[PDB]
Amino acid sequence: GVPGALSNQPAPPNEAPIATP
Amino acid sequence: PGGVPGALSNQPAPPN
Amino acid sequence: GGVPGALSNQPAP
Amino acid sequence: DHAIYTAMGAASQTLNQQAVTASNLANASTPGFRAQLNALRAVPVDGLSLATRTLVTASTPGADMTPGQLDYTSRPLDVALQQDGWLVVQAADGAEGYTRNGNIQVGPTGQLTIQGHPVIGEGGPITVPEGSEITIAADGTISALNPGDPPNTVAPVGRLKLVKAEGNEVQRSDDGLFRLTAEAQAERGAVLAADPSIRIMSGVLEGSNVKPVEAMTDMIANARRFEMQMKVITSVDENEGRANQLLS
Amino acid sequence: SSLWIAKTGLDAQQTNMDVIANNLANVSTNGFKRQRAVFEDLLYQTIRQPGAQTTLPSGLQIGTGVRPVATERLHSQGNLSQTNNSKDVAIKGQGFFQVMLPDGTSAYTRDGSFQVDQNGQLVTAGGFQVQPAITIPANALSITIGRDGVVSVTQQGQAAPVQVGQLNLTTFMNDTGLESIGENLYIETQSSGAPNESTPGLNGAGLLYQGYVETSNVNVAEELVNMIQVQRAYEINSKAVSTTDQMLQKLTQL
Amino acid sequence: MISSLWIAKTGLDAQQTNMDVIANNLANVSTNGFKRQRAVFEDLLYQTIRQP
Amino acid sequence: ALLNIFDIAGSALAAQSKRLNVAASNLANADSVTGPDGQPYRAKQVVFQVDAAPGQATGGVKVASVIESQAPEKLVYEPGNPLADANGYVKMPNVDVVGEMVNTMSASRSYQANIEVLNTVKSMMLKTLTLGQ
Amino acid sequence: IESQAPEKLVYEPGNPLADANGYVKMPNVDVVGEMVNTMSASRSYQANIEVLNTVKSMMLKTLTLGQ
Repeated sequence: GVPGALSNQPAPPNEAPIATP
Repeated sequence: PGGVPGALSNQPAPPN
Repeated sequence: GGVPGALSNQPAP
Repeated sequence: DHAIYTAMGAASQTLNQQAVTASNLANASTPGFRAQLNALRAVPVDGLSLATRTLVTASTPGADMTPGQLDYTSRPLDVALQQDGWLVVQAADGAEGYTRNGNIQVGPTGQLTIQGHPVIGEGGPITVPEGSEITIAADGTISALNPGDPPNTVAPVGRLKLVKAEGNEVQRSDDGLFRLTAEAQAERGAVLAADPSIRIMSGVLEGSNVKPVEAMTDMIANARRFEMQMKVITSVDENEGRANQLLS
Repeated sequence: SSLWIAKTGLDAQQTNMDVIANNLANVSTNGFKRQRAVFEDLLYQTIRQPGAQTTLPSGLQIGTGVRPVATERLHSQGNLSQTNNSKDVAIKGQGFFQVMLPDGTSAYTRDGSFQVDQNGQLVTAGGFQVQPAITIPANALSITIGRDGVVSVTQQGQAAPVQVGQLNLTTFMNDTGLESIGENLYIETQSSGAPNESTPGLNGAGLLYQGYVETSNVNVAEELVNMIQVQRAYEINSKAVSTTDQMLQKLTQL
Repeated sequence: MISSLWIAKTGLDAQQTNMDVIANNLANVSTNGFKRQRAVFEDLLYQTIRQP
Repeated sequence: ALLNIFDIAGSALAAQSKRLNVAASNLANADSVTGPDGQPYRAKQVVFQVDAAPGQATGGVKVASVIESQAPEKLVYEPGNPLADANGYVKMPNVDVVGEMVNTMSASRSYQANIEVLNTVKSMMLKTLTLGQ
Repeated sequence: IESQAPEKLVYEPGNPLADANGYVKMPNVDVVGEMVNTMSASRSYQANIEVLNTVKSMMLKTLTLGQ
């Protein structure tokens, strides 16, 4: 939850589209 | 399989 | 007491 | 070990002086503004046995009463006072305040305001008839002419309360209005009567009186003094370390 | 810190710069009242009160900055320019033409450049109708807008003009309190309430000069001097920002 | 604050008023029974600096 | 986990980094007309809260969320733009320039001050451990 | 205890947190004072550590009194 905690799950990929799909 | 670091991978580009 | 020391483990457990 | 505190006091009061100067500079365009003076007082610490430590305290000793430059605006309601003259308004807390802002405005109901504060005239706040054209004379007299009605129907309505007070008799309140000091209040009374010797010019607005040269010199001086105090702090900080870590 | 004070100073001068740019952009607009920005310092902070009183009155009293309170428009009569178009009228005095907006609320304007729509009807350049309305027949050889707002039409093969309507002007008790809708329109506020309709020439309403347009009130040299002083004050405030940064940087590098 | 600007602004305004009056006088040469206007310019209040 | 001073100063560093990132993103998007969806960019703000883990005693700084500023969006008359409304005013972001530079400077000086605090504490930390041996 | 100093007033009547007149209240922290306090606390701490170290050395030497 808090930024800097520990979780057993990898974060989702960081996608940044230029146009709305 | 990490890619290019720094400038190229931190610019908004359309996926291919 | 009310104030934890600087050299103490994070009060947040 | 306590010279660090003397230098820290000097640096903090330099920051306070810089804050005062920056606040003065931010109001270079404020109509009818009086700059806040700044002075570093020295407080000598009493005690035993050899008096060596003297600290610094920033202070603001009143304000600057030098008039600024008058902008000529072709409007009858913008007025400028004589040197060391003050317009009287009813303060925010039902009290009396003095100001230089001659930007008199009118409302739909016809009452005169300055910055929203109603102006005080001979018999309590001045009220002008609704929707009239207003002219201010050179001695505070106010004339009102109804729009479209024989210009032979122009008649005076009241007189502004113009007072005379110097910097020693005037102290700035927290709401931006100037008031009498207690020592001046004891001599000149709670309320100052109108001074008939003050001329007022209609159609000119008085600006601020901040001096750019003094402000720039003060900023340079504050920067250099702060650097010197930081050097003193650093010099004291190394010595104490060595001393304790070694003589243990 | 001094950073916020000087940033407020910079924001005020930019505001003043925007006001001056708006005034200079509307030089050629018909019936424009120049905007003048005034500033007020915010609450003064008292840190320690002056003591009981030679010497100087001790006491640290620190200010906060500068804020813009309200920008006021100077309601002074502009000049008249001759456009032979008979639909244009200029106002000699404090009066505003009343107009219906498409939503149905009433605004007030001074730009006297009018036209006629497809079905008669006197409208502004934006097409809004000018109330109380004037319908014009399609045999109008010549239209005359009188001094008292009378709109008379000359008909073909007749000897007398035909009266249509009176251009009623709205007069306010406080003109400077009107809110600017934008496109050459003013809307009444609580500081400019009680819109008093009147025939021009009566109850202080201004007269109408037909065939003339009112020029903008913007004086040119005053704005240039304002820009010079604004630029210099902006530079001074930037110098203050630079000075505070330098000092805090020394403190950190200690 | 700058001062010398707010004095030269009044100078410019006075000259502008004079030029407007002159233009009005010149434009009305053909009017029957017109009377020339002359604008009288005359200075503002002086500030007095203490002389110990 | 972290020592209390370490946690406080590291939280300060992270909060200042977030504020600097928000300022940089605002300064980059100062002239943006549209986003990825067709809505104007809105200047972001970061709100600092005190992470008072104990009752009112001390605590570092946390950032609850990045809020979107509520200021009149700048209107520029460009009727030819597809994003112009009925009246034709395209919406430009409300990012002020001076405020963001001041924010960048202030965030940098707070970051450096917290760094200096950590550097100062560090020597005392390492010298504490010599007490036993 | 809460430090006695006027709360730093900031004019930002656009921030969601504000006052009646838009006077945001910010803490009265004097940065120079806090930095000097941190340095002083560190130095006093180190001095006390030296005191403890030399005292332990003396206790050991006292334990080696006659031997």
